[PDB]
Amino acid sequence: QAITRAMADQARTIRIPVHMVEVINKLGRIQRELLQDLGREPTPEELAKEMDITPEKVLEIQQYAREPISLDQTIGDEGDSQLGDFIE
DNA sequence: AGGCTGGCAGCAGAATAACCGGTGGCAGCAGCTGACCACAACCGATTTTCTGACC
Repeated sequence: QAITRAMADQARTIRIPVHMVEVINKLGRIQRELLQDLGREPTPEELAKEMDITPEKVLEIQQYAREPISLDQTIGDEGDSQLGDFIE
């Protein structure tokens, strides 16, 4: 309990609370188990009717579940420039 | 009897899974307002300046 609770509290930059981390993990497991059986990526309608929620709610959860990229990686593959100098 | 001098050798660094309880936020909305536009009228002189009669 302590390890999983603290991993939810500290694993992310923009902190997501524990209950939304629970529903993100549940949506991930549901999507993986449906993708294995279908042979295809499941639609938001199929995920929403599986998890007993709305497709808008599924889209909001998949919106919240995104990690930031970094400003310091060299997006020029020659290494001369980094990403933080290409932002207006 | 060891020691501290000497190269000698080796190395760091820089550049090019779920429950339960509780508690506070919050948004939605009837329901006092209460200040506020806001038309819309209505008058209070005001000044001009004819209008009308006076002898």
